[PDB]
Amino acid sequence: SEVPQVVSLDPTSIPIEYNTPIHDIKVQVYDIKGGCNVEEGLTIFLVNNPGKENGPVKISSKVNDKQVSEFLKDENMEKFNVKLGTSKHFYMFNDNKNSVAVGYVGCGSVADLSEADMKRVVLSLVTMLHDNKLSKLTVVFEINVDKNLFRFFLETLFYEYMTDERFKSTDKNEYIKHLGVYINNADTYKEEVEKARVYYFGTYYASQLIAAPSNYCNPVSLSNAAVELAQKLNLEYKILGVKELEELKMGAYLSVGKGSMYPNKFIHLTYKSKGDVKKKIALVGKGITFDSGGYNLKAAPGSMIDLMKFDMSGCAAVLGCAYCVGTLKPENVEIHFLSAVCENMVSKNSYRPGDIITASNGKTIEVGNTDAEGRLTLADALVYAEKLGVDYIVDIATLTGAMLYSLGTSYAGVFGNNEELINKILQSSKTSNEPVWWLPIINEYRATLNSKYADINQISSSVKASSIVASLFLKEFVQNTAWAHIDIAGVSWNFKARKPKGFGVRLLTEFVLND
Amino acid sequence: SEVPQVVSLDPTSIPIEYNTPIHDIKVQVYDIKGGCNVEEGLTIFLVNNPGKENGPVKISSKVNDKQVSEFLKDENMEKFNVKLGTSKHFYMFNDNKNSVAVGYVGCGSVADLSEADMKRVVLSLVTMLHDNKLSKLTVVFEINVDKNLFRFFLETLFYEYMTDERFKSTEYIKHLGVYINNADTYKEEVEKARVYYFGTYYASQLIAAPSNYCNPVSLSNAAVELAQKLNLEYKILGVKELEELKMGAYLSVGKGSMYPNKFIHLTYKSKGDVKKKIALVGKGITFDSGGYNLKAAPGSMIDLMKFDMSGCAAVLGCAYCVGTLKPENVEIHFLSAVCENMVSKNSYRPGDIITASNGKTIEVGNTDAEGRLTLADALVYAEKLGVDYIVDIATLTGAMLYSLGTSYAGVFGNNEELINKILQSSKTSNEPVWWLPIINEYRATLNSKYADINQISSSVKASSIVASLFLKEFVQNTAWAHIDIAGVSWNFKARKPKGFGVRLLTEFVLN
Amino acid sequence: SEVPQVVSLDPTSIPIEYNTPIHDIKVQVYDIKGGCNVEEGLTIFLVNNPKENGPVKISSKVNDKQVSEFLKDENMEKFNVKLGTSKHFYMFNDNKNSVAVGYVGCGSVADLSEADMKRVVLSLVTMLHDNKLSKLTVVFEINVDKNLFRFFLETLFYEYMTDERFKSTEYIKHLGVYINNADTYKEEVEKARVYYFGTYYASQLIAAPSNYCNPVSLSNAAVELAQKLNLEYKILGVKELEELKMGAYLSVGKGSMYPNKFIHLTYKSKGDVKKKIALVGKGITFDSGGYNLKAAPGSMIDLMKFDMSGCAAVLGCAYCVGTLKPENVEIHFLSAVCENMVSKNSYRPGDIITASNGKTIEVGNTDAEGRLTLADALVYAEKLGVDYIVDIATLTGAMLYSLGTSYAGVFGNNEELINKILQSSKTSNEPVWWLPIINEYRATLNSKYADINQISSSVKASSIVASLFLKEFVQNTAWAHIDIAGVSWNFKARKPKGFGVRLLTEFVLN
Ligand SMILES: Nc1cccc(C(=O)N[C@@H](C(=O)NO)c2ccc(-n3cccn3)cc2)c1
Ligand SMILES: Nc1cccc(C(=O)N[C@@H](C(=O)NO)c2ccc(-n3cccn3)cc2)c1
Ligand SMILES: Nc1cccc(C(=O)N[C@@H](C(=O)NO)c2ccc(-n3cccn3)cc2)c1
Ligand SMILES: [Zn+2]
Ligand SMILES: [Zn+2]
Ligand SMILES: [Zn+2]
Ligand SMILES: [Zn+2]
Ligand SMILES: [Zn+2]
Ligand SMILES: [Zn+2]
Repeated sequence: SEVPQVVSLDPTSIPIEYNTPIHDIKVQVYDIKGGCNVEEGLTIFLVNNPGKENGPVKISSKVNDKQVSEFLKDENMEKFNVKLGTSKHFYMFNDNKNSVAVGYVGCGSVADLSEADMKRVVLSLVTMLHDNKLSKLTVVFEINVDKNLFRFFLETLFYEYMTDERFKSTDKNEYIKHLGVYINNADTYKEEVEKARVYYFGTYYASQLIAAPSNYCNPVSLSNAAVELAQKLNLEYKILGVKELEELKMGAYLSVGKGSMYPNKFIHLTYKSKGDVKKKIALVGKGITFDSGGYNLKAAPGSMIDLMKFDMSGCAAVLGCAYCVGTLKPENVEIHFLSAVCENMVSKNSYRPGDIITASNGKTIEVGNTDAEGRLTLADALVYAEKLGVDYIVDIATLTGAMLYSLGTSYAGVFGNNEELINKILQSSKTSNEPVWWLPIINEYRATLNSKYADINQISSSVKASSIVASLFLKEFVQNTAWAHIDIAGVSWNFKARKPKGFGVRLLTEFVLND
Repeated sequence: SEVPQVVSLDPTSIPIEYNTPIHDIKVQVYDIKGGCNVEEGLTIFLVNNPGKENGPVKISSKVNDKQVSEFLKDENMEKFNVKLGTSKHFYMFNDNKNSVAVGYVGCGSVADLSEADMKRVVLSLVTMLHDNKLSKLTVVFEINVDKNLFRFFLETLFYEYMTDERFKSTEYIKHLGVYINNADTYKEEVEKARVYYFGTYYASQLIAAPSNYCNPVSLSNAAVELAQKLNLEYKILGVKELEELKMGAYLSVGKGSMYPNKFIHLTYKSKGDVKKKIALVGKGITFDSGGYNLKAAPGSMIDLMKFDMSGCAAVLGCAYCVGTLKPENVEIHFLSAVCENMVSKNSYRPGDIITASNGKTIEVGNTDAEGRLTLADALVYAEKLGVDYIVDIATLTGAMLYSLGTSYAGVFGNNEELINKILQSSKTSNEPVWWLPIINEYRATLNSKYADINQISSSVKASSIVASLFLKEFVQNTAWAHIDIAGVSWNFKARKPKGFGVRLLTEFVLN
Repeated sequence: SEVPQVVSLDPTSIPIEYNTPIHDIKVQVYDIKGGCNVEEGLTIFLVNNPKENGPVKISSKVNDKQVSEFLKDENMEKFNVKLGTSKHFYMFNDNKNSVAVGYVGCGSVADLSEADMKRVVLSLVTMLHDNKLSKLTVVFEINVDKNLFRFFLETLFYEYMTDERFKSTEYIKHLGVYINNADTYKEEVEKARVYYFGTYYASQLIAAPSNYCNPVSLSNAAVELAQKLNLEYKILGVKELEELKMGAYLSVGKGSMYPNKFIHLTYKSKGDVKKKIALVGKGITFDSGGYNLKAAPGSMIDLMKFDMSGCAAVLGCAYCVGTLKPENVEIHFLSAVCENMVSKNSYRPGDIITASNGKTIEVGNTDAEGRLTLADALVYAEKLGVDYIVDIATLTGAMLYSLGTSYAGVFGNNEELINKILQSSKTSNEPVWWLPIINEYRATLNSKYADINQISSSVKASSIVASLFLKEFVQNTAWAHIDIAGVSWNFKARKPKGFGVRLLTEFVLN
């Protein structure tokens, strides 16, 4: 579709980098039991010291170089400790009279690294990659990691190493071309390499969409990006416009976008396996391209209206999952990637606080607050999802700011109507190392959504547990299907690092794959 | 006339039910001095006990049933008391060996029940109707009530009994019996109560109706339909006509709305010599966002602001009653400058200087004080009609909640006699109103440096008075009274409108 | 009796000025008929034009040719009568003596209101403050009744007077009045002087900072005043207050370094008493709001020395009553005085306390301390067996949103008493508007654990809710309540009005 402009300078597409520097890195995996070769670039050892905290550095691996081995001997390394995050640079000449660069990153004293500890290690490693024109990196694992944590290492490395310069003009300014990995039982880890590279881009793709400003990323331009992505992955796609949405009676969703200059666009991507189907899955993401709050404008102190381009993070995660799925191509499964995309703006055309609107399932809704627009969009999307006749419906959304008060910035919350699906989401959490916590849908609060005139209240008057109340509202639009709700309002944006996380991509993909 | 839409799913008319289940209730009034008979349905005795606070229940009236009488002996009822709001249900077999349902509502210990108390009696009575599949209700009055309070009982019964389900997707009684002393005089109050009931309930339907349904176009269409179902003269002034009349203050407010301004002018004329011409003016803001002075502050309650046309709803509800009852020797003008206060590129700005139809220039200090601007141009219009009385009713100021609260509306004005008539009408209609002053000392704070007058005050925080001072500037030589119903229009506890003003304005017109 | 100190530099008494320069002003009142003489000082004509912003015209005959020439229509039409506008010129008279002549515009409306007359006086006083005059002469070319005339003199005296007790690093001696029917107005002159000081005495107490005016020193002041006027007096200390079981009032004062002090002054007539009145004044020397601290924007904690304006008004009334000495009445001047502070000893939000009438009270907001002190004061008052009880208090900030800064609110349980107040408002020219005690709001004060709530959680009609509360503490006596929170302090002029002295005095005398 054509993107409407106010001025000719208004951008008419989202800039997207497909071919990243990371994709050009050749990755080699070796077994430690054959010894380490130390040559060009930077060679880093991941070292810990179990039990003794801040203990001295010891190098276990055999180094196939007499000079370097002498340098890395215990007597020399004892002056350094393994405090998690610590790093050191070494400079020396090898057996062939060439200058080599060696070093280590401390992995603390705990034998089992959490997904957070791993991130801290990688961030230390990225520091060594930044402001250094290296042609090759070599990593030597002298720590115990399982296959999932190893993959997570690579993904995190690839993600943090990458730098988004899509909107830089006058302020720019060499990535490595080779990445060597030494690890015990290397043959058992090689399979994770390309999985990591695929999970990397799915996450980085979502990141680009979330980071892109609302004048670049609007409902028309975003849906366009989905079409382009589907075309590149040979996914079936359907983009529903206003005329189709009207006949489908999506009144709740249509109301939210009334005050926007950009018409509503409902994204429907489908991946179907070439084998007989055993499971049908619907993935629904909240896709508000900008959330101004509507007439309930985000004007209160700490409402953070400048962050509100983030409000399509759920849609981004789902599209990123679409990349991972359409690339890895899982068998015997059919997936629907769905998003009701629109923009919540203030206008003469906007919907009002107090308005009564009718969702596609016939339920009438009294809007008590226009800044609770996400559940309204999701309502019509959930009805759409169930109509597809699937086994699982999973939605992911930056729905409630209360999540920052419940689980904070590290853990997402999962709600649902089916315990087994919840457990499946939680298993996907562990294998993707994207932390999620199970929160209740307390039915005692349901009565507060009883409207005097409408079928149901959008919001509660009394209950301050908005994350739970919102889940109660969504559950009203899934009649008889296993359904889960993931709230990523707290974890989607990395506040200290000033960038998106692309949270949800790897989690949803593990869910699809391990089922 | 055609309602503009953004999407096809947008409503283009206000759903209105005219024939309610309350209209299907056959009402009979008997005199108690002949006996009560029971039989079918539920029979409720309104009882009290003068003197003793929680004194025993004593059924004094004669019951035309040996069984029911034996059950209603003093000794049997002695265990019950008459605490205001107390209710009980009884089961027994009458002389016909048929199961009958009997009970009572406690009417306290005071000989003269108050408006607030009578509503408490009714609500307790309505509770008995909501959870039971009854085909008939019988109410026996063993308390003293005058004709007005009796009518009030019926109105309040009818109002609280009726349930609005216009906006829901996913068994009323058919008979009402009333036993009462001096029944023949109370009989005429019945159909008057039915008329007062709907005028009130018509108003509430409009107010309760959300702002996507009730817009300046649909509301004015509803008024035309009402005018046509009665036979009042009607004319809806459009933007073009309003421009020719130079109603700039009124036109400014609606600038940011997707709905064109509609000025409602209804007229009732008696078929005889007119001795009094009256102009009723209702504030008709279908939705009040506040304009660029957006309602964002804690406690501004923006999601309620569909009620900001309660003044118009009150005026239309009165038009129905007047249209139905057809009073004599009067000519009534039902006026409302309807528009919507929205945020847009076309909206008017704080600081803007606008020109009223009487030529006075106005400096806008706050866009959320928009009611008095539409009223100003409506008052100019009303006085040009050459009337004897101008009365406006409006949800104008939030300060009312801090002055009089949620029960008592405030009345302002430039003529004591007119105020006295409004206060009198407040008594007989049982819609409480308290007289508040227009303090002229505060007028100096409406002096502008550039415009002829300021919209809002600089220093004074008594906005309900300051607003009254602003309104008075647009009535040069006609008795005028102002009724602020911003405090009383919405029943917060019940989460519904009161339809406040309909009965007051009708009592004012009739008498 | 002895005022406690934290440091030796802390004040131990309220400075009071009794003999003011106003008392040194010799006032003569002449009839306009016969013409006006202009010989010394300033002569101001009070002129109107019944049109708007119309020209100035002097109707009165001036027995001086030079001034007459200055006052001819051709000269005066250059000026206008816009309410409060003034001009004055210096010139020589027939005797070649320096005189000053001018006018104050009185607008275009024939009957001046109390607000209008104040703007006129303020324009008059402006000329007084920047001219070294020996004599002011005011010629009334407007119509004023006896009451408005006396009100003119009181307001003139009050605005003219400058309080300088707290300043560290030449009033006129003669006042002349030309007015039609001068004889009927002369008797109002000395009454004005009395009403002025009663108002000024009160203002002196309100303006006095909270470190000067504390529970102890304020009660000490009341005794000093009571002795000068030969009124009997009684100051109740904490021990008495404890034996009287005044828990509501004692609770509020718990966090203060200053012990609670209950002021009880009594005026008795030599003639057989036929009416007994008790006047109750809110006496909070400082109101920080307690643990419910006044910390919200616009809570104006720096004003809160005014929170004893009610007590000041009562004492101001006591001066007038003791001076004019009315007959056949016994008046009781009451005030439960204390301070509302934050401390380890303070009363907390939530506390349930017992008033002297046995009613348990759940404290929902420590800043609503006024009604608690008033509760035990009203209980004390009824025990005196009086016919009328009138309390006057800076009780609710909501008054600023109802009536504003000019009209005080009056509540009550007896229609005749309220009307007597409303009439006193008319004759004292201190504006008061009747407000309703809505019984339908009473149910919000039903405590879950106490007999009654201190405040309402829902209803925002604070003045009415507070009226319902106080109503619970008067069982069988005519009682009226005057909320002067909005009108007590003159914000524009940055000073007290001493509001209520003249109102209550007119109530006692008439
Ligand atoms: N009680 C009540 C009332 C109205 C809105 C909410 C609410 O949860 N609002 C959310 C919203 O705007 N959804 O569209 C909302 C608000 C803030 C964030 N946020 C996340 C990170 C930083 N801020 C996320 C979602 C709740
Ligand atoms: N001084 C000044 C400044 C700006 C607004 C007002 C003012 O009176 N605003 C009113 C308004 O919006 N009129 O259109 C207003 C405000 C609130 C309510 N309210 C009623 C129930 C709950 N709230 C009603 C009317 C006055
Ligand atoms: N419900 C409830 C809660 C908390 C305070 C009040 C209240 O009315 N408080 C009054 C008080 O502090 N009394 O001691 C009070 C009295 C006067 C003002 N005022 C402001 C400016 C001029 N005067 C403000 C508050 C009521
Ligand atoms: Zn929102
Ligand atoms: Zn949102
Ligand atoms: Zn408004
Ligand atoms: Zn309004
Ligand atoms: Zn206080
Ligand atoms: Zn106080």
